[PDB]
Amino acid sequence: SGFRKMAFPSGKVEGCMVQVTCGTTTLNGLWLDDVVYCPRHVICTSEDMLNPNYEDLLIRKSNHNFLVQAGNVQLRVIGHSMQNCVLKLKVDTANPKTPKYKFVRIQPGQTFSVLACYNGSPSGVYQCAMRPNFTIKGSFLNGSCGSVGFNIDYDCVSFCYMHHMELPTGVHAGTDLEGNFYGPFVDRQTAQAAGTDTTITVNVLAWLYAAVINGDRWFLNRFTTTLNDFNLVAMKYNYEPLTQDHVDILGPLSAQTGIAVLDMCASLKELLQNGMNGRTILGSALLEDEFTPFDVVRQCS
Amino acid sequence: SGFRKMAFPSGKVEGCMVQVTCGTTTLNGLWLDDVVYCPRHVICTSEDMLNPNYEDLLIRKSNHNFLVQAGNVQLRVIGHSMQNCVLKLKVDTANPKTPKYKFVRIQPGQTFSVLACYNGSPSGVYQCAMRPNFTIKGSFLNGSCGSVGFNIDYDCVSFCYMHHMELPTGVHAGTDLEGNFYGPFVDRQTAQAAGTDTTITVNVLAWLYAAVINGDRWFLNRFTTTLNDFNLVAMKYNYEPLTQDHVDILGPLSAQTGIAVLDMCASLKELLQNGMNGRTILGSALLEDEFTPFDVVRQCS
Ligand SMILES: *[C@H](O)[C@H](C[C@@H]1CCNC1=O)NC(=O)[C@H](CC1CCCCC1)NC(=O)OCc1ccccc1
Ligand SMILES: *[C@H](O)[C@H](C[C@@H]1CCNC1=O)NC(=O)[C@H](CC1CCCCC1)NC(=O)OCc1ccccc1
Repeated sequence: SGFRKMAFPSGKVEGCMVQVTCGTTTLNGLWLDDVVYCPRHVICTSEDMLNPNYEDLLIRKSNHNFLVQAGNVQLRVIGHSMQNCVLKLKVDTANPKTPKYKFVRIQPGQTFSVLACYNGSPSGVYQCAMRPNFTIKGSFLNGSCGSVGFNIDYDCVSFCYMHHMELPTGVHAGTDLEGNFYGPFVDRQTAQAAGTDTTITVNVLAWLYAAVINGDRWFLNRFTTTLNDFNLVAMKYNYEPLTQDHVDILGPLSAQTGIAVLDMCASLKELLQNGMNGRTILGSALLEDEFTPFDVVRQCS
Repeated sequence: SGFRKMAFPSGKVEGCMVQVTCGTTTLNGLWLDDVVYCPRHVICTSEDMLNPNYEDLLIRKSNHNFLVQAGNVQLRVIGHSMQNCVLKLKVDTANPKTPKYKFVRIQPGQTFSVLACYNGSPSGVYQCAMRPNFTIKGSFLNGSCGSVGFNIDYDCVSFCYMHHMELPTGVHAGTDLEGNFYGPFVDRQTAQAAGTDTTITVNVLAWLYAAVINGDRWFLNRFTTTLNDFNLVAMKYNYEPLTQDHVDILGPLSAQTGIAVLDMCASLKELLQNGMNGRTILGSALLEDEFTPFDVVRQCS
């Protein structure tokens, strides 16, 4: 028993992290087979990053402008190219630690593990959710760019996030591994800000099911609402509408606890209106929305 | 910026996890050089574990009663022995992934990362504190025994916890890697319960410093208390007394924020007496005590 915020074991991804240096800038790259993936803003000069033209900047580079270090051994770049906001560096050595992997673009509300790295060296691992406003609430310092987020599915590593920048509110923005930003953000230093967030309803409900599986029942009641009357409550408290798809995704947890989804919704409704009154749920005094139904199943059985 | 509950990267420890089978019981072992470490209760029968005599049980075993699998390749045991509550299995193959490592017995209040495993295979990683009552609030299912807790210090893995059992309140108890239980617990199925806990004061204060470094200042005030008058408040709210040693450990964080420890204590005092009034600190609506001063420094610079 017990319920903790859990990341995937990071070993398979640790073997892929390298350091990429271009001129004065250093950040992390992902070394998969004979290609290194990293943010394209590594080729930005400190002056020409208010509005850079990346196709010109890259045409003016050559393979010897890029220094790649796997551990201590230097990697020689034999080709370079750009795909959206990621730079791709062909190296002469295939990574012998390359796992089975996929590139996946995730939906808001999904979670992943982040392996924060500095200078090619993994520093720590933690779990993150893609917020509805396409930011993540990470923990990233200077030099963390190129750190990746990932999920694991029977030794296949699904990479889904590469880190590029911090927004003014302290939250973070980046791309999928094919270089497309999540959300409306762009890789130039301008006035882009995170939009207003909403709470991921299906995750809050999954977390309430984890609380039930772990013995916290004080918030249950006998009431049952309908979908339509619940979503009116969600709108008032800035929660994502509950869809039929979400109800069905919650099925296994509903079956394991014997509490129907719409029964669990009438408990959430009471919590939103009356608060917790000094009680906690799974060690928290607020409603938590960064556990997917999948995360709950994986940890509660 | 940002502050997240962060585990150490688990790769160095993943390469050490094996599966140990004795009769009908299966749990995880730690394969370091040519020795496998696991809980000694793996040799317990389901009937003779209300009060077992482990020296007799082990005398009645032979090397072929133990099955060790590293991945898929079976390991042959060429020796066995017992040290306190851990079993040690000599195998004929040294682990070629053996990192630089130490065995360390930690103090309450210290944190470590837990690599939860089932059947020798790492499942997830999370951070834990040794509570003052020598339990940990983990997340462990059947078959998790032998999962280890560890810290990393420049590629030297310091193992400090091996998992043995769940207590009635859902918290967890285990040993150091030399087989000595943390706390008063013993490895037989009896009526042992966790004692009353206390909050780790020095950690709460480190977490308040992390909040300041990250822009949460609404709880600061101009008051400054003394050590003696603070510890009277700690006693009333079930907090560990603040020692002079703790004050000095908080020095670097005090220096980085320019807020003296005894200044930060007068903010904690106000929070304990008046609560948060619907505000949060680093995304939490209660005071958090599972970040050491070291964890804060490592993540805030
Ligand atoms: C890459 O390593 C950093 C990571 C940032 C710095 C602190 N926390 C992070 O997540 N990325 C950058 O510094 C960005 C570089 C720009 C990105 C757009 C194209 C040109 C280059 N800038 C950035 O994140 O700006 C905000 C910021 C906040 C706090 C400290 C520094 C910068
Ligand atoms: C080993 O893999 C398990 C891990 C436990 C089970 C669920 N969560 C855990 O942390 N350990 C055990 O099952 C213990 C075995 C005993 C330990 C004392 C010596 C004889 C063998 N027992 C145990 O933890 O009992 C409590 C319990 C709670 C919930 C489910 C099962 C057991």
